[PDB]
Amino acid sequence: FELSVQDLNDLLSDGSGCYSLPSQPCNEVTPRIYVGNASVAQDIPKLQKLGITHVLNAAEGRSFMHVNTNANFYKDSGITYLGIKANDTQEFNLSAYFERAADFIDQALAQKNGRVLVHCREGYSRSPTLVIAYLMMRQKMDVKSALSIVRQNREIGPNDGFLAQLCQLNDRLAKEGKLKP
Ligand SMILES: O=C(O)C(=O)NCc1ccc(F)cc1F
Repeated sequence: FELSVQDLNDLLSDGSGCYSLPSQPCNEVTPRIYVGNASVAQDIPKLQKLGITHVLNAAEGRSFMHVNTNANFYKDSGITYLGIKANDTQEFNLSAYFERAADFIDQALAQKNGRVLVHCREGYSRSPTLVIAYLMMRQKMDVKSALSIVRQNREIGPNDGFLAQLCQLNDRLAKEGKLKP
């Protein structure tokens, strides 16, 4: 999938081939789904104002490359938490979590007042990958349309390994007849 990954890179970059970082801490990328950074995840007052009911930490961990939070952190607010201990590297198999994350997003949106924040450290690689996978798996969007819609609403940049994982997901869903044209 080296070309399909390059094709996805061309959709992320500007036309000069360069990659921009997020211009804001948090964005609603599709209705009731937000992608953001560590600071928004750790600002409970901000979360309550946005009306976030569910937080999916896609970078849970203890290092400087992780966000060191847990369900306890959110007990007082009544926010429902899910953590995934992922690393932002080309070899980390985030695809093993796609079903779990999609189920959690579905759980959040199944309540009419539900709003989910999917976040990582910068809201740039780990978290957008999960949202894109969700859109493909649960809203029948092909990878190009899903990545494009997220990228229109937030500067994102999944690493090439994550992008290769999304391409393999796309091939499987296509063949199973689960993608809209
Ligand atoms: O998966 C993530 O958390 C993620 O967003 N990684 C990108 C990133 C992390 C740290 C940094 F200083 C600059 C970055 F662009």
